[PDB]
Amino acid sequence: DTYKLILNGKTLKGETTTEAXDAATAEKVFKQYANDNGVDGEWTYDDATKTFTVTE
Repeated sequence: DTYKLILNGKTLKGETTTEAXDAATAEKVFKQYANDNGVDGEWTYDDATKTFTVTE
């Protein structure tokens, strides 16, 4: 399935998507993406919309 990431850092805002097996693998990929763009963040997930949000 396609999972979505919502970036809601203090300055880093945006959305991006990735394909995954399960949600946990998508989370690991998204966390690396966020890290490479300056956000280490508080992570939440809405399974109904297959959407992760990372907040600072």
